Amino acid sequence: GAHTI
Amino acid sequence: SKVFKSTIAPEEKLRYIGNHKQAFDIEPLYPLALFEEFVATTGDCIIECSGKIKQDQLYPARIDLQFSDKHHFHNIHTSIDFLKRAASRTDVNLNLDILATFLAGNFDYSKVQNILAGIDLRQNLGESKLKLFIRIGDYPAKMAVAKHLCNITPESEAMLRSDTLHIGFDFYLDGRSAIELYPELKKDEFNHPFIYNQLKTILSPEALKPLPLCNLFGIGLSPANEANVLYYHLENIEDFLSYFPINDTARRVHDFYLQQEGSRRMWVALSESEMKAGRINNVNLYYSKAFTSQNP
Ligand SMILES: CC(C)=CCC/C(C)=C/CSP(=O)(O)OP(=O)(O)O
Ligand SMILES: [Mg+2]
Repeated sequence: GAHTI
Repeated sequence: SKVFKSTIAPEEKLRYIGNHKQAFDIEPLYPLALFEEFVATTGDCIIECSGKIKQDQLYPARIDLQFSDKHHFHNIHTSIDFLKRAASRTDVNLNLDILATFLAGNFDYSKVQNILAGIDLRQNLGESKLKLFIRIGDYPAKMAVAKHLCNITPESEAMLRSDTLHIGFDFYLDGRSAIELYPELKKDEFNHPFIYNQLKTILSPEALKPLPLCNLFGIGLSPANEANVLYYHLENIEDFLSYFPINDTARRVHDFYLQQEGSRRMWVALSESEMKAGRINNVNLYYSKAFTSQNP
């Protein structure tokens, strides 16, 4: 769930 | 002794990293210990562990930390302090000029949306690198600077969106550096009908086949890449193997994370050529766990 807005 | 309180102990974050090190036979590489002492000092965050697979070789010393709060100035400055402490080793040299260009002037930290700091370490010192990611939104002057550092044509520059842009910086320990831009589309967008038939004019059906599994899709553009990198954000880790025929080396990483507590989402990254192949031999896999204090 990393790198998303 | 402590001033700030959390339901999360530093040991929980280090255990998640330690499970990864034990599973994939990671022995100490510089500056992994310095990175773990930095991890222990953070507040709420997501920790992402990754493996890069090239045929039968696994490179598993890949960890990113995503800050979950809004203290963007603080989080960028602590991350840079980590870069400068790593660079104090006399035979390590980091070229920070690309990041300096991006952050020059009166940088508007209220335009920052997301920050990550991370590592990808190798047995050869000079092939190891440190990482910083910054996502910005509606910031015309710095989106222009990022596009210029990335050295893409005016055609491609036109296809990037203006509302949000994820940007990565790589710093190799022998002084090489690179920027990467990750333009993206969410589920609601790559199912919008003007969007999809346009996707079919730049990407093969093989590249498009996994989109029903994803809620986010993107492409990595960087002077350092030998070809554009496709990024798929799957909603459900249990759907992965039905659509991605990975080799046995990659399967060892995925089979481990199918049974670790954490997020049920996952990233996979690979070139378009790999999506057209019968079997995937060159692929990155990413898994994560969230650390959020429960005290209101
Ligand atoms: C926002 C989008 C579309 C993608 C970002 C997601 C992501 C998993 C990024 C880091 S992959 P990267 O750090 O670029 O990996 P290497 O080149 O070091 O193999
Ligand atoms: Mg990259």
